[PDB]
Amino acid sequence: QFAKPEDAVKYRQSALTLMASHFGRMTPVVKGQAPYDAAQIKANVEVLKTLSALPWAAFGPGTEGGDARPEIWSDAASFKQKQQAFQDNIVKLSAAADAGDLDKLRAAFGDVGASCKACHDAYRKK
Amino acid sequence: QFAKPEDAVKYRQSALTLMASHFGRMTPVVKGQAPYDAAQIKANVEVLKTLSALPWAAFGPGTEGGDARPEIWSDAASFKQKQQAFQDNIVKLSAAADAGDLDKLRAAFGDVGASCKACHDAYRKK
Ligand code: HEC
Ligand code: HEC
Ligand SMILES: O=C1O[C@H]([C@@H](O)CO)C(O)=C1O
Ligand SMILES: O=C1O[C@H]([C@@H](O)CO)C(O)=C1O
Repeated sequence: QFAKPEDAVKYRQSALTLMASHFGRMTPVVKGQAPYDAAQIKANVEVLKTLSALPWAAFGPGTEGGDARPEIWSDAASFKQKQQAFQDNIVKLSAAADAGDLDKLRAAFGDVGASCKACHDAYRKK
Repeated sequence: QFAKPEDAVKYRQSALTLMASHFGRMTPVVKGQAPYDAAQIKANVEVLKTLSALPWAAFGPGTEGGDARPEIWSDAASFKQKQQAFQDNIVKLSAAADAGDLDKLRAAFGDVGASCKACHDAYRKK
């Protein structure tokens, strides 16, 4: 859906900005510094679930640029496994949110954050 | 969820970039220049539906900036009506996509696009 590679870069950077906001805004809740409203979090994690599937289609062939390392393309199977592990951890976070349990939410939240960082460590320029 | 007003601006600009891509990528389909896959469009419009609810929470009090006109805040009821008309037209587009009918899709698509432009004409700086 991108006329030029710059358009895919702009897309993925916007998707990740959104995804970072919907993930990160829950930090005060999982730390206990903001109240835990199970319905509020369930609804936010549903938004996060939709957003977290979006970046990966915007790393198609020929869309080198931004802070993406070229290894995303030359090691595509390994990149796909990092994105699928991440997505699997988002499924786990959805489960916790749907269960309404702050203990499970905080554990699932930490797993997701670990998966974000692991991908960045391998595939994001510094 | 925004530490500073700049963060709300960055959010809404990223949300609209996404929303513009999920709307605009259907232009070749509704013009007949790309094939119509009812399931493909249904799934894309579901993504668009989620994204099209996101910008409005990022125009909260004190988040003046970007290309937002100050009238968004001083005429809040009129801005809310433009965003709700837009959202209602997205419901209509979802209905058409869910029905699998290219004729209805193209009409609903044009209604949504009209609603985007009407808001920009009143509330977006040029
Ligand atoms: C690989 C499978 C990744 C996972 C999982 C996550 N991120 Fe990521 N991120 C990745 C890349 C390759 C890049 C660079 C994209 C580019 O072309 O520039 C990024 C970048 C970011 C950014 C910066 C976005 C920008 O506005 O320029 C942020 C804020 C970010 N990523 C956040 C983030 C979060 C919160 C994640 C888990 C919930 C996450 N990423 C996962 C690769 C991957
Ligand atoms: C008011 C109810 C709006 C509706 C409906 C739509 N848009 Fe909009 N848009 C609006 C404002 C006030 C602004 C400026 C935001 C800012 O703070 O800068 C915008 C901006 C855009 C942009 C530019 C985003 C950027 O990256 O800076 C685009 C591409 C855009 N809008 C697209 C768009 C589409 C496709 C819409 C209908 C599907 C749509 N907007 C509706 C206000 C409103
Ligand atoms: O909110 C975020 O969380 C991840 C990471 O900091 C987790 O360690 C990331 O890259 C963000 O912007
Ligand atoms: O794709 C878009 O459609 C609307 C508008 O052009 C409809 O007239 C807009 O502002 C876009 O970026």
